[PDB]
Amino acid sequence: MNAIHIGPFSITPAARGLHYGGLPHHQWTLYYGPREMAIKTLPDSYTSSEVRDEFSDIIAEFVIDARHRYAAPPLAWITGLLPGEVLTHDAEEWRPPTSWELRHVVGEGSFTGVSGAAAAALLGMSATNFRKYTAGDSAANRQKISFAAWHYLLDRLGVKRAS
Amino acid sequence: MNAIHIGPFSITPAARGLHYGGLPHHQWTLYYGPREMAIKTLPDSYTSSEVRDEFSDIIAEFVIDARHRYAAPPLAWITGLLPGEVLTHDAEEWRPPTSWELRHVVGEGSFTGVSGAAAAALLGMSATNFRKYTAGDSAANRQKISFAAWHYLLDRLGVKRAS
Repeated sequence: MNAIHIGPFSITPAARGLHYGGLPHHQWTLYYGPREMAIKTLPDSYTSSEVRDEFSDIIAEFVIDARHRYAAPPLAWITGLLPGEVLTHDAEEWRPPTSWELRHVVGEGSFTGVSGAAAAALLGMSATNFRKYTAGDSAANRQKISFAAWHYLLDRLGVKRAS
Repeated sequence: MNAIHIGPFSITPAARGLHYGGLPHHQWTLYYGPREMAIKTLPDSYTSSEVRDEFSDIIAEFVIDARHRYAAPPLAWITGLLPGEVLTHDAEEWRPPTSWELRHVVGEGSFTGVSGAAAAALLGMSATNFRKYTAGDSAANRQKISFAAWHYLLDRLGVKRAS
């Protein structure tokens, strides 16, 4: 496979390839989480960066539509895509973000463009310690960001004021 | 002794008492950290709350003078009393606040009036865990608040915007 992950978006190749014009091909699907966004059949000689370029315009259109739909700090529209329980200031009913929810706001392909190391620096923590927030393959056994650090990070990123 | 601590202020009794009007007396000194603020000789039958009431007006005058001198969030003037290294957003040159600096902003006698348990709730942590930030008698071996939690707390208290 070797799926391509661009923030909260993913591009996945089909299990079984195809053949077109005497060359191997593959059907790639672009998803926003579970939501199927687009499909394109592309040659096998394509680098992953070439596939990312192929789907970048659909991603940018997603961003434009979300900016208009969820119109405050400059990136407040991102809060329209996050569940209320990760945004609430009631710590008793708050829950930490999932990896996908975090990748909405951290990562070069995130909607903020801020890398993991830069976000770690914004929180005063090492990049290796911040990497744990998206590490592993177990949601339940994955390091969770703290309430205070999450809301502080959302303030520093211009997504939601801590107020 | 049994000194009285009111946020960053302390009232200390003299080692050797005195006698006035056939009754035991003690000379109490009110300090703001190391700064001697006032002296009053008061009877031994005074409760600690009575001594606190005796010095409360001088404390309130301190607050008025600081509010005027360090005039933004409503309690921004408190930042005039805190060293720059605990206020800086450069995590590489930041240092955590001391217990005294923390008691500027947390505690019923602090300049915010917000209790330790309420501040803990503002940070999403238990009161017992927050108590560790002012526990013990060793500055070096005292639990330190994190960069993100400290700046988030200062934002939630109305002392300094996280921006």
